[PDB]
Amino acid sequence: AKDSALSLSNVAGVFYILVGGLGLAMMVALIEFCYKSRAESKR
Amino acid sequence: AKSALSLSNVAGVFYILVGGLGLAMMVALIEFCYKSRAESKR
Amino acid sequence: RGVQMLLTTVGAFAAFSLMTIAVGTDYWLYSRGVEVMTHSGLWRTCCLEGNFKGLCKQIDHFEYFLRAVRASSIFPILSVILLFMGGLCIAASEFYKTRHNIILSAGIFFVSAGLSNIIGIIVYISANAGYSYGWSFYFGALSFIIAEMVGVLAVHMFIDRHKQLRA
Amino acid sequence: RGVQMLLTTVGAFAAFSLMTIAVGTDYWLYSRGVVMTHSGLWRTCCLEGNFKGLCKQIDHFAEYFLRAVRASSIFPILSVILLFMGGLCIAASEFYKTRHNIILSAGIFFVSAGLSNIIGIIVYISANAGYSYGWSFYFGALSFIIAEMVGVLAVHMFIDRHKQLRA
Amino acid sequence: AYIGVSVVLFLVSRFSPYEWHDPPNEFGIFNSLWFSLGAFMQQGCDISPRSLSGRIVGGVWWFFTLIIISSYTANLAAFLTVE
Amino acid sequence: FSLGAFMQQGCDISPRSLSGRIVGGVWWFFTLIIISSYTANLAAFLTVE
Amino acid sequence: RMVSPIESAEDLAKQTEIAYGTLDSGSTKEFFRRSKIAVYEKMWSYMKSAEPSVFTKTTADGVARVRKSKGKFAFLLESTMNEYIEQRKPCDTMKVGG
Amino acid sequence: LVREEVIDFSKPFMSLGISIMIKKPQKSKPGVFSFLDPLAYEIWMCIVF
Repeated sequence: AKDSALSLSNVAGVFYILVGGLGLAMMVALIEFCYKSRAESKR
Repeated sequence: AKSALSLSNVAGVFYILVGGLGLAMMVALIEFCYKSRAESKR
Repeated sequence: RGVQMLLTTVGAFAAFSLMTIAVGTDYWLYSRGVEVMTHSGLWRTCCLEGNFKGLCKQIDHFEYFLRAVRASSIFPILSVILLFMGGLCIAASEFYKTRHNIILSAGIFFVSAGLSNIIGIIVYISANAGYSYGWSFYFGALSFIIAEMVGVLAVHMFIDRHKQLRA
Repeated sequence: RGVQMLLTTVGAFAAFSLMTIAVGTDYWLYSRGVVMTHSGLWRTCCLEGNFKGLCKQIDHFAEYFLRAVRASSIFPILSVILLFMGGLCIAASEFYKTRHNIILSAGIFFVSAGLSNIIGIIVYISANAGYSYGWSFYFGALSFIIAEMVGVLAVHMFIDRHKQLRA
Repeated sequence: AYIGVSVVLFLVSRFSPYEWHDPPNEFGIFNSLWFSLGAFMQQGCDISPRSLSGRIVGGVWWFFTLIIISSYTANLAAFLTVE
Repeated sequence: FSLGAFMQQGCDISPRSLSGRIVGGVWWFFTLIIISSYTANLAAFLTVE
Repeated sequence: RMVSPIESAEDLAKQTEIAYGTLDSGSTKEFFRRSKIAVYEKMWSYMKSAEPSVFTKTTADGVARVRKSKGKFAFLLESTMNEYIEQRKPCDTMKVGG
Repeated sequence: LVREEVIDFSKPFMSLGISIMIKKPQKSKPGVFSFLDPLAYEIWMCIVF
């Protein structure tokens, strides 16, 4: 007649977002550090 | 001829939030006006 | 300092123009109606193809209160009006440079405009419940974002003026 | 300081070796296939039956992007490359003891290698989903953990060097 | 992900010497691990990052925690209802 | 501190030592699991009669 | 809750992601070629100019194509045969619409 | 009609027609960002606003 444990694939996107945010934070911190380093060198 | 939760299910809370923001601005501005009037008359 | 006035004026003009275009244009929603693919705005729905391509028809808007608010489009128009008043306050602040309360007023208007925008959107989508979104919808959203940013700028400028006056 | 450098070098070498072995070996997963086989990133080899010991290249071919990223194994190899670069930076730090940004570069390389290891693990598991895990998978995981610890050590060494310069 | 988040938070909070100029903040490796654990458990009251990068890390960790915990509760409810 | 942690109501103070932090973290995990189980079983009760 | 993409003839007519085909030579082919109803007009136009050809040699080939296409192919055939196949192993096909 | 012009047919003992056969819908592999599914896209956009 016509009459479960969710896996990593169900939540892979949030892992990707988290790792992307970690990379973005690293990039922002490094950019600020480089800018301050050049400013210090000039001064 | 012939799943997801829609915004219509939670529109009231958005209305409440925006009303509360307006009320907060109103209260802050009323206090500012009162204090400024007090300052002018002194 | 003058850079802040320039940014505030440019953002105010951008937000006002975006909101006016979004209210005036008809590319808010892409759907199927009169059957045929159509694009509809706040007032008119037009056919994107078929034998009636290019023809437009007034939307028939008739809870009663929700229908009335959606039909009148009171909140998008109020947002446009508030953006206009904020721009007027910014312009007037040039002539009256010692009246700081003008700048504050401008900020308030912009913030208020943004809030009005939100409500409009919430109404619009809700009224559709009882497809895709065109570039007028996103023009309105961008207008909201720019209005909030310009309001933040104007409030910052009021604060800076009063801090300079305090010293 | 000497103890810290020794630990950093040993940990960098350990992480690099573990990741290289995990990428090169073929014991990432145990599963039924062509009948009980062990497979790595590249090959599947039968561990029982008449064809025991016979290896076959894995037939890898939104969904297309995931399948391509899994087939290329870009992220595990990128992790190996980043670990190698961090090791090179650590080695070069000795020759140039006044350039303190080499330690920072090594720490950044190790942290980035750990992050790419995480991404590679997630991609591998997700691609497989579309059994049991062997010793090379856990070699990769241990490499990730050691890489993160060594990155912390390198950042601590950079901080200590700059504190000594300040005082 | 917990290990990676803690390490990256420590790195972005403490590496730069132009902020040390006592530590600039309370986010060492141990305090970063504590912050991440409390964030995942949704319990921390102790300290939050003040820099832009530390706040980016904290925000993405918070989003991850929210989604994961909601998923755990929802799937447990599904298990119990189905049984 | 333990009561506030279980009720998920923040905290005035948090432990700063390794051992105090072990105790706090394990208590937090216990609280998370128990509260989630309570909510899930209540939902199961209310869904199926 | 699993929802089928197709629920009627007009649903097939509107979309293009899912292809559909009939027997190369059979009553269905002539029915679609000779039809005079706008929906079947557009179906016939799509089917005749479909690259690669959507028609099949025999009904078994069409059923196999439906089964192996992962839901990207729909076979138009007699309702009785459709019902019969729907009730046979591996039980992976079903009849939609009227 | 062509057959009816040479033989005699009884009334239809079984009526049929042309119908559409499709593979039975099955569980789809979850999308990468399927964790946003519980709420509509408009809800997320309005949450950001």
